[PDB]
Amino acid sequence: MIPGSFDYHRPKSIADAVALLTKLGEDARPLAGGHSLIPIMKTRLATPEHLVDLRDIGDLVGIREEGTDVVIGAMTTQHALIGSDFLAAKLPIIRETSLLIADPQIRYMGTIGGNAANGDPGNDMPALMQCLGAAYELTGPEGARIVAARDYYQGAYFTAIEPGELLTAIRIPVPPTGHGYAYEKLKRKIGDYATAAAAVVLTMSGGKCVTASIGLTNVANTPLWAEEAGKVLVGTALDKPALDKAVALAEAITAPASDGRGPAEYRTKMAGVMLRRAVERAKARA
Amino acid sequence: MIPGSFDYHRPKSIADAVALLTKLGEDARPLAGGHSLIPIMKTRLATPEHLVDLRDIGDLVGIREEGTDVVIGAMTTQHALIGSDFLAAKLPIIRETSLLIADPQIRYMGTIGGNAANGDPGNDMPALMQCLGAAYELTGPEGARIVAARDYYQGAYFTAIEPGELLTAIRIPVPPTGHGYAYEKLKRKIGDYATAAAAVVLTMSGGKCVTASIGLTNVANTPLWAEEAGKVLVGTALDKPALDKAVALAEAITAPASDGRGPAEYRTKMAGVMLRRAVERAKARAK
Amino acid sequence: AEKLQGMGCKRKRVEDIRFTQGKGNYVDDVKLPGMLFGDFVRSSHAHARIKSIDTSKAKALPGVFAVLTAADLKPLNLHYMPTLAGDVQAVLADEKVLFQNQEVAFVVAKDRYVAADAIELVEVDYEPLPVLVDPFKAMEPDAPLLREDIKDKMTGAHGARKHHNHIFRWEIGDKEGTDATFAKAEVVSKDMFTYHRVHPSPLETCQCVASMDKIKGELTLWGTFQAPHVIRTVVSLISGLPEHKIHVIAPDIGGGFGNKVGAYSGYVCAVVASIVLGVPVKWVEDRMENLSTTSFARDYHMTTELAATKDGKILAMRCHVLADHGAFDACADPSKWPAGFMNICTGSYDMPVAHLAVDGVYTNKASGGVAYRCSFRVTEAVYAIERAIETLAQRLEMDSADLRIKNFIQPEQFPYMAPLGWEYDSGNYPLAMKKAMDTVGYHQLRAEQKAKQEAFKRGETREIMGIGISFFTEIVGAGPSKNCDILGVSMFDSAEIRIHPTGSVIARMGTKSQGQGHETTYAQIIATELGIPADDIMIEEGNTDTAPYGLGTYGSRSTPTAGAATAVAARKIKAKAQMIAAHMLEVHEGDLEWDVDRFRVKGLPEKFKTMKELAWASYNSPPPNLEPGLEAVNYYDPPNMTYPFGAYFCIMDIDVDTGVAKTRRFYALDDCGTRINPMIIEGQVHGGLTEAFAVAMGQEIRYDEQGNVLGASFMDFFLPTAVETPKWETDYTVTPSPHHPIGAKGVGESPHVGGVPCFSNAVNDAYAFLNAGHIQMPHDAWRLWKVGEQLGLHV
Amino acid sequence: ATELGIPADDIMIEEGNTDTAPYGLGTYGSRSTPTAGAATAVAARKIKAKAQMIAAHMLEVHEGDLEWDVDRFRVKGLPEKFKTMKELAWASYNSPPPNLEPGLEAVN
Amino acid sequence: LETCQCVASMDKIKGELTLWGTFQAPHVIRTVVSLISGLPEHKIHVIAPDIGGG
Amino acid sequence: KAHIELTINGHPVEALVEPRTLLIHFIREQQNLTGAHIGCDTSHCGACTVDLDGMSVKSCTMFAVQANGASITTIEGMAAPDGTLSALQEGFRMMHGLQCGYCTPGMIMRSHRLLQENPSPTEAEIRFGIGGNLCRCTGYQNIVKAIQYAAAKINGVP
Amino acid sequence: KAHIELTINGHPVEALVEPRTLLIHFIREQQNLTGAHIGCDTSHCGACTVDLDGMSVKSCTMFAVQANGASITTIEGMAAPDGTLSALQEGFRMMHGLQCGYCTPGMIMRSHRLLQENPSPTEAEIRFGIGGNLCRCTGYQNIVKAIQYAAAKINGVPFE
Ligand SMILES: Cc1cc2nc3c(=O)[nH]c(=O)nc-3n(C[C@H](O)[C@H](O)[C@H](O)COP(=O)(O)OP(=O)(O)OC[C@H]3O[C@@H](n4cnc5c(N)ncnc54)[C@H](O)[C@@H]3O)c2cc1C
Ligand SMILES: Cc1cc2nc3c(=O)[nH]c(=O)nc-3n(C[C@H](O)[C@H](O)[C@H](O)COP(=O)(O)OP(=O)(O)OC[C@H]3O[C@@H](n4cnc5c(N)ncnc54)[C@H](O)[C@@H]3O)c2cc1C
Ligand SMILES: Nc1ccn([C@@H]2O[C@H](COP(=O)(O)OP(=O)(O)OC[C@H]3Oc4nc5nc(N)nc(O)c5nc4C(S)=C3S)[C@@H](O)[C@H]2O)c(=O)n1
Ligand code: FES
Ligand code: FES
Ligand code: FES
Ligand code: FES
Repeated sequence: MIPGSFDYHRPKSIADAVALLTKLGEDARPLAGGHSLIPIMKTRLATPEHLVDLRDIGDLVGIREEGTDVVIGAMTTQHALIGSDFLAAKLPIIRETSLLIADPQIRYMGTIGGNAANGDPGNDMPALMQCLGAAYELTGPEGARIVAARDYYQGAYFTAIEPGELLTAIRIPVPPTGHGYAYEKLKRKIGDYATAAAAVVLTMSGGKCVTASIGLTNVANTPLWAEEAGKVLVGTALDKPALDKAVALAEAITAPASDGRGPAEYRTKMAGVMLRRAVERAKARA
Repeated sequence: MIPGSFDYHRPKSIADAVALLTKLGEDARPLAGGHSLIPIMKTRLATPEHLVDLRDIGDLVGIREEGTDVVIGAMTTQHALIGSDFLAAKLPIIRETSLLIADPQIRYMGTIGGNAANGDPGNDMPALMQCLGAAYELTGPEGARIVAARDYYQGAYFTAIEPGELLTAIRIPVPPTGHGYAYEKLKRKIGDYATAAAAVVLTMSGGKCVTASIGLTNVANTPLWAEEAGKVLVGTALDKPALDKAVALAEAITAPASDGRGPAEYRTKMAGVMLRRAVERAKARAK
Repeated sequence: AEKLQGMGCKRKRVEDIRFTQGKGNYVDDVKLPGMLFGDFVRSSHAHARIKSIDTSKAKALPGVFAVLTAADLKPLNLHYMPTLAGDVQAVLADEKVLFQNQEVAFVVAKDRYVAADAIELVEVDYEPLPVLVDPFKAMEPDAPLLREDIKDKMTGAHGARKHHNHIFRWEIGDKEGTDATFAKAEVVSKDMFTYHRVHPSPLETCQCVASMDKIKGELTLWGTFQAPHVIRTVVSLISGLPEHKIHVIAPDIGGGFGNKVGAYSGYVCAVVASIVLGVPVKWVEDRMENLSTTSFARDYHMTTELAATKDGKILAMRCHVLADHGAFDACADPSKWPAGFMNICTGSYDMPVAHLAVDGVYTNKASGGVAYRCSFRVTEAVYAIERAIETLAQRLEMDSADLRIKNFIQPEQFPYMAPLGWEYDSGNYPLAMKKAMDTVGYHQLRAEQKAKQEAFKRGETREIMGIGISFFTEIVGAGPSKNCDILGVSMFDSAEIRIHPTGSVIARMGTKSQGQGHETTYAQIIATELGIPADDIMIEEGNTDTAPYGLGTYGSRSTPTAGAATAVAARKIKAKAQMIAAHMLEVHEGDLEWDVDRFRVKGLPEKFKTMKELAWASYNSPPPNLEPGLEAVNYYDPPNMTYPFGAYFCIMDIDVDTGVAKTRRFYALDDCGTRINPMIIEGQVHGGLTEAFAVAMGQEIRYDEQGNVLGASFMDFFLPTAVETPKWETDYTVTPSPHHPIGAKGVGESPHVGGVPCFSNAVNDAYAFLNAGHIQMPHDAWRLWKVGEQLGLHV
Repeated sequence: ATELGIPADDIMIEEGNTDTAPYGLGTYGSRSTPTAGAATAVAARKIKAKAQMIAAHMLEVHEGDLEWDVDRFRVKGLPEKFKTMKELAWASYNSPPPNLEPGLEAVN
Repeated sequence: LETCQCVASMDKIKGELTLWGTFQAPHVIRTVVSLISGLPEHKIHVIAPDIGGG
Repeated sequence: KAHIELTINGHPVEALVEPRTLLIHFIREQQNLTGAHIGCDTSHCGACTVDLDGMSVKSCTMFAVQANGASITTIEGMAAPDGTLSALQEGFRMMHGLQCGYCTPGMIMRSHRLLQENPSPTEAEIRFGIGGNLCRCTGYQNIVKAIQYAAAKINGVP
Repeated sequence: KAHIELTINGHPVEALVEPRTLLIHFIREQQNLTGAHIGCDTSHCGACTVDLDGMSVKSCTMFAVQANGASITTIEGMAAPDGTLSALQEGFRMMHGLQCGYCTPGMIMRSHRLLQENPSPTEAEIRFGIGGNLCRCTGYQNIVKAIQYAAAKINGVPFE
């Protein structure tokens, strides 16, 4: 319950926060909503010497459309994502997913950037951002760069970010008007990380699937983008034979943990059932 | 019980205390042992805006032999007076009187200068100082001066001190070796101010009184030096007819209050009884 | 009439005023001058010798005042403490650790933040020993010797002591008769039902504030105690302080659920530390330590058999249990009952003969067993019989409702001597079963279920429907002095009631609420007895200096014991009031009759004295034959237990492809005799059914092969939220207890006792048409997925 | 202590908290010994009478066969058969005679 | 040597008065305070602690 | 130690805190506002819920330094200045929405924000809307009643 | 407010006080050393007596600012660390030198100093020596006995 001692900073700008993180090095961590970091400080699994709170940086908060993308600041809270009627109109999967994350209190504090950056395979946003083909904007001492969500995760708490960088924004391509979408999660209770979950976006024309993308949550040590499973839906009527193929291809890439949610063979099969159910709801929406 | 608020000062020297009392005017009082001032602040009889505490001024405490006098600093405590071997040798009446003042706690704090300056006719030291013919050394913004104890007291809380002055020391001529002395106090209980008390110092040679001096406590709005009463003892054997004349001359200058200690007339008579008894003890001691 | 709020009223709770405003006073709210905070260095190992503890770095940390180890306690003979089960438990580990997270040292610091720092600086050197976690292996010849302090090596069952890991063997019932029945019965129905390890997990953890006043030589001990007087007596016996100088205070308690009966190491260490330091010491455990180091519940492996005729008459029951007690036997029970009241396991049925045997074993786990609304192992007894009824019914090809109805103990049979020794007080089972079946539309549910099964076989649905039945007989109110005691103190309880001159009342009882509403409901009993409004009555519990001695709140005993005492003490006051009335009215006491709130003169009803008038007269004009004042005490030794009962029905739908089960309907009929406060009873039922749902459908504490405790935090331990928790439909019948002064039985544990078999029976029943056999709890989604996987449902 | 044969040091006395102390009229008129001192003796004699009943039950004699010796009841003629007050206080909790309430207390 | 004194504490949340005081007859004081305050006796907790002479 | 200044239940607060001090401990220990409770060590239970700048926050999952500048309401702040209970406090009592009382501060503080988010919620909205708060005693059914009772009272005020 | 640093019962103390705060009130109200008592408003009773730089002082007749830099012992500071009572505290109990207890802290603190001033006092010296301390309960006779008992304990030989 009790964390180790640390020094606490409130930088006023992205530039200042990056300067601090760079100077302080490995012993400093950004502090966003604190609802993954503070819990692991309380267990002393994390014992940073410095916390760099991002609270006073207004440029990190916000939702805007820019070109063919929606750009969401890293400090935008889950509660704000749910509340955004502009996001609901453009990217309605985000509200659906966010309502499946944690509980009201946690959603008031937890941020989209923190959910993306944290590195726990339990987080729901990473696979959704892989499904949507989102890009993460990072700023550090050497300047800006972009890392695809699909390329950001290497393992539990291992990600493509470098020393002294902040994830400043998430850039999400806006799906076509009329697209289908779904996030389908299996969990033990409110607040629980998924036994398995699937994110789907797809478009249809003339009764046939034109595009499909699939993410899978918490059925490996990272989120997964189920590339082949999405591809096999394209050109089909999203009928039983097509879904059986997609389920096979998605199950094949899983490598779940065996924990209180059940053994790895169950979770693999649940990835497939979530996928089936998500594709069906997305089809109907399309 | 609760005094009004004030600012507190701790001057480091006499000169700094005097300057402060001069600057701040009558809203400032010197604080010595506090055992008359703090009780009247607590009843809001006194409401000074400043207290000038003399405690850090080491110069004000002491008992010194100088010339033919003993000089006692104003901040010297009753307890210190009692404990002085030197005073017990040269001025034994001081211990005797001090042991009739107040109580142990009060005597730890209360000072000779505060007893002498205070101006309450109930204080014991004033009339002892008049008996002894002491001189008070005062330092003010206008410099030093001396006022005889016999000239220092004009009324209840009305003394010869002027604005900005401190009483710094009491200068007491050392009486002859072998002198008699006594301080005889009538009081209702330990710590009570006298119904009446008498201080006596006298000398004898060959069955006859050579010198005598009498002070009377708390039987007028001031201490009293009973000048004529002492003079009429000189040349006599200090027997009952000699004392009758002294008593008459002492009683005649009293003007007591009527309070819980009894009516004025009773207190005048007790001044006479105390005088008789003090003279008898002093005669026995005289030596 | 408006003001009375007596028995039967849905009186709103007096506790709520302070609790809704944050003005309850729970242990961690206590702040005393100079108070320090203590907490433990705990074992990383399940089984190991302690070679060394280095505390020097911790002691040297600014703000640390003491670091206790067993070496400091041994001289005081406090390195072990006694348990309610007649074993001992290690306070601080001495030569070895025996469960993961066991206490090894106790750091005392300026506050909890410094204490936590200082715990991390203590270095323990361990020497690993082989871990024992499977109770089925505990009495094998090569099983590790756990309890070196009390046992020598004994590798079999035929030596002059039992096997070293065998705690006890307890048997009851007619072994020869039962074996003869099973040797010739037409049907023998046998299963091994495991009641998995779970935990009561009250929302407030265990905690105390010890304050030894060294100047006075008096100890004050605030704490989370369900039985504060018992704790006083135990602290006296072990510390050597006399009882009149030990002031135990159980203030408001944030739920207990059986977790707060016994003593824990933290209480002993806080007290020792306070005695050493002369200042108060607070100890508050965190959740992970609560779940992994304080009383677990259940952990019974029950080999359960029924003998029957083919037509469905039950002839006998034979049950043997393997009980996993963890490393120390700390199971709270009356002293003569090492398996509690597990011998209520013949349930609601009239059987001629039965036999029960229970073996307790040590393993490298936390201690406990009796906790979490068990009524002293009644949860296990009821699960055994109500599951066995269902598996028998399957084997007979009978409907299990019909099987129960063919076997129920009939109303005219009460008081009914059951074949394992308990004499049930009263019951009307056929009426309650009928009311329940009619309300849920039972025969129609069965036809609906049959059609859904046919649809499943045709490929038309992936859902299956189960109908769970639990018809149970509880036993609560421990208990008669002949056979019920806690460490030699007979299991009575008590009430003291004092009426003030102006007619208000202070009353205290020997129980202790942890949320059950006693402060409201005891006043309702008095209000009806005396005609004094309930709001004119103050109820207090839990301060051992002031309350009459009692045995505490557990085993749903408050209403049977202290509720009885309350009524009997009030009836003493009434009798004295009658004598005062007779004196005032100048009549014979026999000429008077009670009428609500006054005594009237028979056949001159104009002439009367009210209870308020009589209270004043007791002070103002006391009759010369009598003492002044108006008060009474009763210490109530019950003649028997009370035996409430219930009929619970669960309709459950299960998605075979995910394993996800969803309760459709849950109907709970409870009969606890006279109902003091229907609103409070209903809340007790809602809470107990939610626990039953949690235990049956998800909750567990597990150990791996290395002895690591698994799932002992809210990341994994299933506590339902408002989203998961079903809606509850409740109902009742009223069958008073004939021996109780107001006819009231206990009820608070009934919902859990009955509810777990109801849920588990529903799940088992859903899969019965597929021949799944007995499905072991919990029935979470992965486990139900495995059931279906193994039946070939997924291909 | 004299009434019950329990040392004075094993007895805690309290007064002045109206929630806990039995109702009384207070201390003035030098009344404490005449009134509450009387009540104290009478209440202690009620406990003694109950203790005598417990002793008779435990020793399997009549109450009239018992005699009090400072802090214990002995059987007349058989002084080796006795129960101390301390023993009887435990028995009142541990083995209450079937016609008596558990515990050992009184008010006057 | 100790003068007369008290500490009154009305708990407005609970509707209960606690009254510490220099009372030779605390139960009498309770019953008096009930009669003049209209609070019932079970809600008036009078406490006479150590008293420095009466 | 960091100097903070904030508002709690309408009153200014200033304090010096270690950055690691959790908000729940600053509230209970330094401020002596012991209504808010701790029920867990992993951020699940919600017993520590306070209303902070228009949000329901689990105060065991925030440091006191993060609350610098904030306006916080705890359960002690819910009754009106004349002592009258809030509609929620009254509804929890009327509907028997508590037993041991340990979750009750948190449940009421969450529910205070819930009924600002949605003044007229359905039962499914209530249950979901209190998903971050655990209760061991009640089985939630009467808590839903309590919230519905409070909504009706609030919706009648104007 | 004024800043003061002093020693009380052997422990360092640092505080802020108003100049007009009486020492008795600083001790009782700010330091929570509530053994010292107030029995009067005119400096007669001595119930407020503490030992201050080797003197017996009526702490109701001194401002806390005057005690800056002082060493004070109050009744709480008299018992040994091993729990054993001082000679005086034991003698007061043994000789029944207290009843209500209200004067006792100031009587013991004065007597602590008395016995340093005069370790073997006569009865008349004892009575005079506690003349600044009033008791209402005892009539003083058993107080004199208590102080004699303590002196004889300290001296290892009785006197009167
Ligand atoms: C009880 C509970 C249940 C939960 N349930 C779920 C759930 O169902 N699904 C789900 O997805 N989440 C769940 N969460 C996690 C929650 O969503 C967290 O808010 C999230 O994981 C982290 O976001 P945060 O803003 O709180 O980040 P923090 O906790 O502040 O930080 C998390 C990590 O990310 C780093 N970080 C944060 N922001 C940046 C940045 N901009 N650039 C670089 N590094 C950064 C931090 O340094 C830290 O290492 C749950 C949490 C709790 C306490
Ligand atoms: C209970 C009790 C009983 C007592 N009994 C007696 C008694 O029997 N006989 C008796 O004689 N006294 C008695 N006293 C009075 C006591 O002796 C006081 O100590 C004394 O009157 C004043 O001396 P102090 O040092 O305490 O002066 P303070 O109280 O500090 O000062 C008294 C007054 O003198 C002024 N002052 C002090 N020192 C100086 C100085 N150097 N120069 C100029 N002005 C100064 C102050 O400003 C104030 O106006 C009693 C006191 C008490 C509390
Ligand atoms: N015939 C009856 C029976 C009971 N009641 C009311 O119901 C309440 C529960 O009474 P009872 O059934 O006698 O049970 P106890 O009070 O002895 O409670 C113990 C029981 O309480 C249970 N319910 C709990 N509920 C809360 N909130 N907290 C716990 O710790 C609880 N622990 C569990 C466990 S475990 C146990 S053993 C009391 O207010 C009583 O007046 C009544 O109105 N009529
Ligand atoms: S204490 Fe459990 S969420 Fe805060
Ligand atoms: S009322 Fe007990 S935890 Fe909710
Ligand atoms: S209080 Fe009486 S002398 Fe100080
Ligand atoms: S003991 Fe009571 S005033 Fe002295």
